Amino acid sequence: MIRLAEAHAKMKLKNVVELEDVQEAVRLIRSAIKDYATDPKTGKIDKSVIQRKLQEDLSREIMNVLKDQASDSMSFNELIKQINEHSQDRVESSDIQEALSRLQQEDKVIVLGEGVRRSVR
Amino acid sequence: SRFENKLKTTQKHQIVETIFSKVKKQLNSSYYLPARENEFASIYLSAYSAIESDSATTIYVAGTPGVGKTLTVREVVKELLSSDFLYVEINGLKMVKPTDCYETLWNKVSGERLTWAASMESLEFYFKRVPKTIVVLLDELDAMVTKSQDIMYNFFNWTTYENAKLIVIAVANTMDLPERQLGNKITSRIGFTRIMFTGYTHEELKNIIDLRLKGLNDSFFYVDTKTGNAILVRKVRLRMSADAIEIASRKVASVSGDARRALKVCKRAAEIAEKHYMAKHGYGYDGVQTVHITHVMKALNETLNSHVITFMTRLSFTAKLFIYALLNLMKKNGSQEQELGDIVDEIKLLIEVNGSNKFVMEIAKTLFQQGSDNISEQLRIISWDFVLNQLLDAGILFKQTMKNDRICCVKLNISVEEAKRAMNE
Amino acid sequence: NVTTPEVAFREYQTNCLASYISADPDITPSNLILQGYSGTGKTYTLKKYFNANPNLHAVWLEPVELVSWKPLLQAIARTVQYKLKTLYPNIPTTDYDPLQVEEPFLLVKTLHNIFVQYESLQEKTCLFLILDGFDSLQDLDAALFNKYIKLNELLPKDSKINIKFIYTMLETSFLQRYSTHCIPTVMFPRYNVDEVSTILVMSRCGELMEDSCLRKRIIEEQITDCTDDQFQNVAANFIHLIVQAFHSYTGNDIFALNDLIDFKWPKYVSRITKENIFEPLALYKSAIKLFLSTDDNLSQTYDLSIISKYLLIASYICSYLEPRYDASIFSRKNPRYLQPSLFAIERLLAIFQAIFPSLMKANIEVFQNLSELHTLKLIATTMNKNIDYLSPKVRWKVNVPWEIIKEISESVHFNISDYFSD
Amino acid sequence: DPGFGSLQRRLLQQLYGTLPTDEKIIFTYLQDCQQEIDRIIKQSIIQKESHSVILVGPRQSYKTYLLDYELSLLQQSYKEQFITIRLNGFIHSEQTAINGIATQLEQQLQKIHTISSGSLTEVFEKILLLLDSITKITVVFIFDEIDTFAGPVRQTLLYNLFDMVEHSRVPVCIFGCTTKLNILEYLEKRVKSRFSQRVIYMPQIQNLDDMVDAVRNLLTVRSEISPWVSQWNETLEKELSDPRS
Ligand SMILES: Nc1ncnc2c1ncn2[C@@H]1O[C@H](COP(=O)(O)OP(=O)(O)OP(O)(O)=S)[C@@H](O)[C@H]1O
Ligand SMILES: Nc1ncnc2c1ncn2[C@@H]1O[C@H](COP(=O)(O)OP(=O)(O)OP(O)(O)=S)[C@@H](O)[C@H]1O
Ligand SMILES: Nc1ncnc2c1ncn2[C@@H]1O[C@H](COP(=O)(O)OP(=O)(O)OP(O)(O)=S)[C@@H](O)[C@H]1O
Repeated sequence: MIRLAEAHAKMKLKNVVELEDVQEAVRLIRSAIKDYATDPKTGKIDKSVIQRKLQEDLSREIMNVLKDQASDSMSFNELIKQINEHSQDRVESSDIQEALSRLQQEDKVIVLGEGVRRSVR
Repeated sequence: SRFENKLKTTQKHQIVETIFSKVKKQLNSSYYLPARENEFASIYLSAYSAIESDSATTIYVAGTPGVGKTLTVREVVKELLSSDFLYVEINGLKMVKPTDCYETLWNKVSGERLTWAASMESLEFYFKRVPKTIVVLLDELDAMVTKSQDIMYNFFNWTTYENAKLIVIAVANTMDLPERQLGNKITSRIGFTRIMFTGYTHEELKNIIDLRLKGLNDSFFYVDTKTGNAILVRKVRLRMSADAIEIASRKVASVSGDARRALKVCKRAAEIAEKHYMAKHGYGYDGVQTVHITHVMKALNETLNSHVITFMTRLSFTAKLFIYALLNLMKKNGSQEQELGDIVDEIKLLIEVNGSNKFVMEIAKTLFQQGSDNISEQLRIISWDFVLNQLLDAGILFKQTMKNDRICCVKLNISVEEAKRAMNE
Repeated sequence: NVTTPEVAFREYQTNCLASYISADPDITPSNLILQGYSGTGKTYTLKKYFNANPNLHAVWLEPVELVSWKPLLQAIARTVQYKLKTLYPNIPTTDYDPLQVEEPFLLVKTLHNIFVQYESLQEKTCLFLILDGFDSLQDLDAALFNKYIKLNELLPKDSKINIKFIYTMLETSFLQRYSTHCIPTVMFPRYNVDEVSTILVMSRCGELMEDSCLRKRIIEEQITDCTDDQFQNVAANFIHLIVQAFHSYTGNDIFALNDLIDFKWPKYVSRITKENIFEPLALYKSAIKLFLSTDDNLSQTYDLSIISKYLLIASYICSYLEPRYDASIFSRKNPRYLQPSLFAIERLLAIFQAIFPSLMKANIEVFQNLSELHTLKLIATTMNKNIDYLSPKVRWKVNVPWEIIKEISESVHFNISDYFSD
Repeated sequence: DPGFGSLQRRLLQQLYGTLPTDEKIIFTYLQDCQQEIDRIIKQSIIQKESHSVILVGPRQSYKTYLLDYELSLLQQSYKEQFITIRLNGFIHSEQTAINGIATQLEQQLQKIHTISSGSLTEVFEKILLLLDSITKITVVFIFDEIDTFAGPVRQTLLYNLFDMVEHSRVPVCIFGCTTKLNILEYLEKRVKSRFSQRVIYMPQIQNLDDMVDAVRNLLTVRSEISPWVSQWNETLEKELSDPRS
C-alpha cells in the first residue's frame, strides 16, 4: 500500500501523498480479492434485496430530512453534507441519484434545477 | 332416521333467493345422461344377464373420479330397482377399519353384530348353502385391499362360487389395480371382464352443462328490484352465455375432463357474478342478466394460479434475506442442500460485504439488536428461529431433525426458478 | 388491579408476570411460558407471587413426578375436579372418573362435562393450572406442546369458569420450536455470581445460624456468649468464602452450592475455636485444608487376578493396533484418545497366548475370567447381552480408560509403551 | 383512582379482542377477506348453501379469530339457526375425531332443544345416516391444522366430510384452517376432486403504514370510560404520528 500509493502520487507529478490517493491503491490491491468471506472460489456471477432495503431506508431518511428541512430546496451536495457526512464513510451518492430518481417517478420530490432539490406539494 | 327431525327448525324469515342462487341450486352437484350412454346400457345388460337369469358375476369398473361412474352404476341399479337385491355401498374410504365392511355385510345378511370372523363364516355359508343377486357397491376398493389382499381374496373367492347369491359391482381407481397388488390367483378370479371409463370431452361437458341448465337456460325470473328476490318488481330474464361454457369445457377437457371440476368452476363464476350484482345494488342477506366471458376467465384462472410467488413477495425482510442467501449458497456450492449455520455465515457475509454505510449500519444494528445498544451482540440474527419456523411450517422450506442446529440440512421444496423470480420483484 | 410482590432479583419478571396475569379472565391470555434454566427459582418466584395474591385460584402440578402424557391428563382431571369441589362446597356435583380419560380429546370432553354444571356461578372466574417443568417430561415429542396449547379453543368460550395454563420450561432449544405461536412468555436468565451469593446467604442463614452443629460447638467450646449477629457475621462470611472459592467449579448454580455448603459446613464448624469467631481471617487460615478441594468423590487396585490382568491388558492392544500390524509386531519369529475400535474373539486369545509370560494352553480359567470381565463391564460387547456367548457377529471392546491400564501394567510389571509407536 | 384502572381494563380487553363481539375492531388490511368470508359463511347459513372452503395462511393469522368473530356476530342475529362444531386436528386423531364429532353434536343438540352409544364403527355410521339423510339446521365445521388429517396414508375423514358436502341435504359448511401453502397436492385425487377447489389465502400486512394503522385501530378507544380517554387518544395519535417518535 505505501510503496504503491507513493508511486501513484509520483504519477500526476504530485509532490506529497494526499488522502484520496491511497484509496485507489486499496482498490487495486482488491482487484484480485473482492468476493469471498470464509471460503475462496470467488464465483460471483454478477439489484439485490439488501440493495432494495438500502434504497428504501435512504428514501425514508431523506424524505424525513427534506420535510424537516423547511427550506424545501437544497443541492445534492448540500444534502450529502447534511446526511452522508454526519457519521461514518460516505455512500456512492449515485445510489442517492437513483433514490431521487425514484422520488421523481413517485414524484415525492422535484430536483427543480441542478442547483437545488425541492419536494412535492 | 330418528334424529332427522332434530335438524328441522321453524324460525325462517323467507330466505331471499336471487337469480344466480337458483342457478347454482339446480347447478348443484346432486340434481338418461349423454356422456355415458353405451356404458349405461352395457352395465345394464351385464346386471340383467347376471340377475334376471339368477347368476352371480363380478362387474369391475375403473377410472379416475368424476367420470360419473358412481352416478352411472347408481342409475343402472335404479332403473333395475323397478324390476331380490341389496344396494350396499361398501366404500373402503367410508369403512372405519378395513374389516368393517364384513359387519355391514354381516348385518345386511341377518342383522347381527359379531366379529369379522363369524361374519365371513356365515357369509360363505350363505354363499354355498342357501337354496335359490345382491348388488354390493365396492366403492373405492383400494382402501380395503391394502394390507395383504386377504380382504379382496375373500371378497372374490365368494363370488367365484356358482350358486352364490352374490353379484359384485366393484369399482377401483386405476385399471391395473388387479395386476399390481392383487394376487395372480386373485387376478384370475377378478377376470378380464372390466369396463374402462375414459375422460370426458368438452362436447360432453357442454351437454352436461346444458342438461343442468335445461329448464333454466336463458330463462326468465320475476325479480323485485327492492329485495333482489327471484321467482322463476320486473320480469327480468337471464342468459348464460354458452361461449364461457365452451371455454370452460375446453379447458377442463384439456387437462382432466372431469364433471366435478367443470360443475364447480361454473358454480364459482356464477357466484362471482352474483356477488358483483349484489354489490351493485346492495340487497344484503335476509333489465337483463348475463355472465360475461370475463367472469369465467377469472374463476378459471383462480383454479390454476398458485400463491407462493405472491406470498413470498410479502414475507418479512428477514425472510427474503434468508431466502436470497440460501439461493446464493445453492449456486455457489451447486448442491441445492445447505447447512443451517452455513446459511447464518452467509447472512453475515451479505451484511458485511456492503461497506460501513450508515444504512448498512442501521441494518446491522436492528437486524442484530432492535436498537437499544444496551442489549446487543447477538450471535444469530433476530427472529431467526422465528422466521425459520414461519418458513418451515409453510411448506416452502424443508428441514431434517437434529437437535444440533449448526449441521442440520435445509432444502427448498419449491423450484429454485420461481423463488429467484420472486426475489426479482 | 393486583398486588405485585417483590423479589430480590425478579423485579422485571415479577412486574411482567403480574401484568400477564390478573383476576379478570378476559384480559388474561390463554397460555404462558415461564422459561429458563434450572437454578433461577421459577418454581419459587411463582409461588412467592401466588402467596401474595390469594383471591385467585390455581393448581400446582409436577410434570417430573409424572412420566407421560397419559398420567398427565389423568392428574389434570383429578386435580381440577377436586379443586372445584373444594372451591365451592355448596354446588352439587357428579364427579367424573379421572381414571377414565386416556386421550387428549377425552380430557376435553370430561372438562366440558365438569364445567357445564358450574354454570350457577355469579361471575366469570379464572383458574390457573400450573405445569411445573413441562419440558422435563421423560417422553416429550414435537406434538405435545401444541396439543396442550390448543385446549383453550376446544373448551367453550362462555363458561362461567376459565382454565388458563402456565407452562414452565427450560432448554430454549425447545421453546424455539414454537416461536410462531407467539404465546406470551417470560424468560429468567441465570444469575451472576454476586447475586447468587446474595440469594444464597439470605436463604441459608436461617439454616446455618441455628443448625445443630454450630450451636453445639458453642457450649462445647468456651461459652463466649454473644448476640445473634456474631453468628450472622460468621455464617455470611463462610458463605461468601465458599462461593467465591468454588464458583469457577460450580458455575452459577444454586443447588450445587446448596450441596457444597452442607458438605463442608460440619468440618468447618469443627475447625473453629475460642478466638477465631471475632477473626474470620485466622479462621480461614486454619480451616484452609478444605476450601481447596471439592471432596465430592465418595485407579482402584482391581480385585482381578493375573490371568485377568493379562486378558485385559491384551484386549486393550487393539484400541490402536488393527489386525494389519499385530501379526508383525507380535509374531513368533492418536487413537489412544479416540474411542476404541472393535475386537473380535480369538484375536484376544491370540495376543494373550502371545504375551502371556507355551507356558499355558489351558483355557478354562481364561474364559472364566473373560466372563468375569464381561460381568464387570470392562470389555463390553456392542451386540446384545444374551447371544454374545455364541460366535455370531459379535464384537468386543474395552471400557477402561488408559490410566487403569498403566496401573495394571506396572503392577503386573509388563511394559506397554512398546506396542504403541508413533 | 378508579378511572385509570377502568381505562386499563378497557385497553387490555381490547388488546385481547375480548370486547363484546359487536365492539370488536377488525383491521382494514383484511376486512374484505372476512367480508369475503362473511358472505361465504352467512349465505351458507341463511341461504343454506353447502360449500366448503379452506382458509390458509401462516400462524397468528387470525383464522380462528375471523371465524369466531363471524360466528359470534351471527349468534346474536340467528341464535338457533345452526350449530357449530370444531375438531382441532392436533388433539383429534383420525379415529378420535369420530368421537369428537359425536360428542360435540350431541351436546349441541342438547343446547338446541344416544349418539356416542355404540362402537367407533357404529357411531360413525350413525353420524353418516344422521347427516347424509320451517327450515333445516345447517352444521358448520371448523378445522385447525386440517393438514394432519391429510396424511399420505388415509385422508379418510376429509373424504367423508367432503362427501357430505357433495350429497347431504343438510347444508353443511367446512372451514379448513392450515398453513401448508401447497395444501392441494397433499389431498389425493379423490379428496381433491371432492373438494370445491376454493381455498382463500389469508392476507399479510404489505405496507408499514398498514401496520401503523392497525396499531391505531387497536390502541384507540371509541367511548368515554375515564376522563383521559380524549387525552389518551390524542397522546396516542401524537406518538404514532411523528415518524421520528
Ligand atoms: N352424465 C352426468 N350427468 C350429470 N352429472 C354428472 C354426470 N357425470 C358426472 N356428473 C356429476 O359429477 C359427479 C361425478 O361422480 P362420479 O364420477 O359418479 O363419482 P366417482 O367417479 O365414483 O368418483 P369417486 O366416488 O371419488 S371414485 C356426479 O356425482 C355428478 O354430480
Ligand atoms: N430470588 C430468589 N429469592 C430467594 N430464593 C431464591 C431466589 N431465586 C432462587 N431461589 C432459591 O433457589 C431455588 C431454586 O428454585 P427452582 O425454581 O426449583 O430452581 P429452578 O430454576 O426452577 O430449577 P427447577 O427446580 O429444576 S424448575 C428456590 O426454591 C429458592 O430456594
Ligand atoms: N378467544 C380469542 N378471542 C380473540 N382473539 C383470539 C382468541 N384466540 C386467539 N385469538 C387471536 O388469534 C390470533 C391468531 O390467530 P389464530 O386463529 O388464533 O391462530 P392462527 O395461528 O391465526 O391460526 P390457528 O389458530 O393457529 S389454526 C391472535 O391475534 C390472537 O389474539
